[PDB]
Amino acid sequence: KTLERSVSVKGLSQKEVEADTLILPIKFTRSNNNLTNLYEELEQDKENIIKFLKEQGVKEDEINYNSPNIIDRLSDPYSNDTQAAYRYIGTANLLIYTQNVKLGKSILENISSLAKFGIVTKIDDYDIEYLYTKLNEIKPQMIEEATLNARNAAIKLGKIKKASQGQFSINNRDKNTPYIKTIRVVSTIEYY
Repeated sequence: KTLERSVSVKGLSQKEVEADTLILPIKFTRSNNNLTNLYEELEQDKENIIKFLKEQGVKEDEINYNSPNIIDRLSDPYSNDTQAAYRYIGTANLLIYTQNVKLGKSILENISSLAKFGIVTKIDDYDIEYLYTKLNEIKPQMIEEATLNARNAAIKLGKIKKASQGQFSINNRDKNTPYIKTIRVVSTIEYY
């Protein structure tokens, strides 16, 4: 004959949420034969970048700044060699950390405007972070939802044989909407 029967159902919980944290590092660099002048040009770059960031809606207290990293190459432009350069190169980093995640898009689209001033910015897309830092806080209720959805398909009637739960996934909604995240989990329940 047959020795047992069971039914398995996958329940789905899916939610779009708004990222609550944007981390946006803006690197900029200068070279100079004179180190004091290198620092003066980086400081003017810094002031100009901050003024641009505030025009874009960033507040002072969202902008962090570590000491610039200077490299002494021991070079001189007077030297007639194929690799002559300025003695010093320095790189600085204005690190934006803000809950105002919807600003990122306009900062990135407009930061090219600072070429005016001779500013050379580098923004690495790999290091721009849009995070939903409440991710772990929300998982319990979405697991419960997915498990309840599974139970209701199963009703739609013995005990449970095996229950399991995938890992959560978290994806950008759109290519052009990185501040909205789509969170998903699937709970698999098997009943007799």
